[PDB]
Amino acid sequence: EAVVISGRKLAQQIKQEVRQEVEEWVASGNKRPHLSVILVGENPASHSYVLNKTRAAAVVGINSETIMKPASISEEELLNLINKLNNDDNVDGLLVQLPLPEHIDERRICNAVSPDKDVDGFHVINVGRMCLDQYSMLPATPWGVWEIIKRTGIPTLGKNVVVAGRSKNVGMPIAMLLHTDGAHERPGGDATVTISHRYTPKEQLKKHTILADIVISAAGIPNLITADMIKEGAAVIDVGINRVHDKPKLVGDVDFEGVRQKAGYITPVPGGVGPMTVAMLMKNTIIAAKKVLR
Amino acid sequence: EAVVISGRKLAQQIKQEVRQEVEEWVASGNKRPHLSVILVGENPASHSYVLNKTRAAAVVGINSETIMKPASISEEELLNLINKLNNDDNVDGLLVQLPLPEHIDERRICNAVSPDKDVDGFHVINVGRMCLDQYSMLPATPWGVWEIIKRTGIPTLGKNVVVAGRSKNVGMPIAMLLHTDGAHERPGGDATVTISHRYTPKEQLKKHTILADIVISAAGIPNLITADMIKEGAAVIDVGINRVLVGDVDFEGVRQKAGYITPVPGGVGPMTVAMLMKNTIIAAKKVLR
Ligand SMILES: O=C(c1ccc2c(c1)CS(=O)(=O)N2)N1CCc2[nH]c(-c3ccccc3)nc(=O)c2C1
Ligand SMILES: O=C(c1ccc2c(c1)CS(=O)(=O)N2)N1CCc2[nH]c(-c3ccccc3)nc(=O)c2C1
Repeated sequence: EAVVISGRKLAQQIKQEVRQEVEEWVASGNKRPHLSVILVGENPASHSYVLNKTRAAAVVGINSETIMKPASISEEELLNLINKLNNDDNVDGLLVQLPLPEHIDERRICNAVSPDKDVDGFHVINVGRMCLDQYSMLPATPWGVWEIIKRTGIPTLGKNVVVAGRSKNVGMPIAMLLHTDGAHERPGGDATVTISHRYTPKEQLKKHTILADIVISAAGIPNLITADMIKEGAAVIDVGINRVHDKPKLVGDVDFEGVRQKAGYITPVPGGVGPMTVAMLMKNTIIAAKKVLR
Repeated sequence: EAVVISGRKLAQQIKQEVRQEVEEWVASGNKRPHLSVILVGENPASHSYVLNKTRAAAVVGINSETIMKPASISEEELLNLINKLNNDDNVDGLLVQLPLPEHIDERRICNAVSPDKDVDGFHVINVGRMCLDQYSMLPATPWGVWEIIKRTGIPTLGKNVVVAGRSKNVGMPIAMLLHTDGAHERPGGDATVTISHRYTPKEQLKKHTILADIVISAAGIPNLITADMIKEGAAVIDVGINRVLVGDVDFEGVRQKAGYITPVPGGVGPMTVAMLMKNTIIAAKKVLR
């Protein structure tokens, strides 16, 4: 059957690296790295997610704090907090949990965060830089995905890859990473990439997946990817994080049970990509702390 | 056989639209738009392209000066020159012709042009905005390809598109425009897009192209696309400009299988220049920032 890849395990490794790198940075007598998180309102998943990131920083020896605010808050307000933090030399990374309330403009918030602290890599300059294959604060989930692939020894160069979904902070950067030149400042995957989305016809999607050596799903649609869609031996990465009921639980976009018996590798949900996301956040924070980039 | 779309005719159309918009704009009492072009060294094609640009400016009533310089220029000189132009409130759009000499950092330059006068759309902020589907100054060849498609009337939503090439200023932006959400600030094609490049083996190219409702070729390789690669009836867009000058496609042959096709010369090339005029008037109007 399919090698199942543990994102839980892989992420724990990665955090171990980070722990050490931070240990080193402090023992050379640099300041201990500080991550600030802003959380607005009360989405319960959102809470869970900050909790995750607060733990991770604890584990790897990074100082954390979560500044909570009521959904009641205004855009101008939020910008002032963000402005406080950009100037607090104690804060190395600054991250704004999403989504924000509809009366706050996400893009403007994202570009408020100083790019040098932008551990989410959602600032316009980081996006620009990533799209031009330059060094940048890479976004965590796409970077996670790439780490899964690169650490499992799965090749990409020359290979056919489909990414379903095209969100600006997951699908598009994944596709950007995977298709680009291995030779540029920020190496990419040199794969041949297909972007699918909410207006791909299921038959046309399937027609592309069937040719795919790697299928990467970030649609947020259960049972989107079924074993009849997948070539034999293929690697299947599940970025989906879908909340259904059967008691209330969580699934990917892959038919795990089906696909597992056709695929050469697969990631579980839970315990695949989610934790890899939190791991790369820790990577970006140490990087931010070392003032490496701009 | 296959309808040959006239790049020349469409570029005429767009140029006419810009001429009118410029006249109204001047007639309302605004400054007549000015575009400066920096030329460096003495590349034959560079010189020809710069002239193609200033020609189109005059045709649509935009003022232009093509400032031509020696390869031997220092990079810091150039940055100082650009800062002049960035600062001259008389310049609305400034574009640096490429390629520059191996001794100068394109990226440092491209990023030195004011985003607000960056008619080529190659400033990192313009690339960023574009990749986030925000309003932005679109790069001209990508926007040209798109206009050719929207104008000819070829649907894109749901459809299957393939793009050969991933250059940061042609192929990648094309692939960006075509796959993204029609609903966004800067709408996109809502197509299903495949990006191929130099590590795509012909086997794989063909395996994708044949399912392609629209194939867009921007690889810079004679004859790359042959009619067995194409699905009969499909739209084929030849963004190639290669000095043997012909395209990336096989014209005569492909022409019989394809539903639509674009020549070379007389295809995308002239459109690229048209869209630059569109961008210069947008610049002059200071809509964006
Ligand atoms: O913190 C986690 C996390 C950790 C572990 C884990 C999961 C998620 C799902 S799991 O596979 O059960 N295990 N994440 C990954 C998913 C995730 N997704 C979003 C989010 C919000 C809106 C839109 C798209 C993504 N914001 C976030 O901040 C996070 C953080
Ligand atoms: O100036 C033209 C142009 C206009 C019309 C036209 C052709 C070319 C070939 S044609 O079909 O004979 N008609 N272009 C389009 C191609 C083009 N290509 C490059 C360029 C820059 C660096 C490297 C390679 C090409 N720089 C440019 O600035 C332009 C502007």
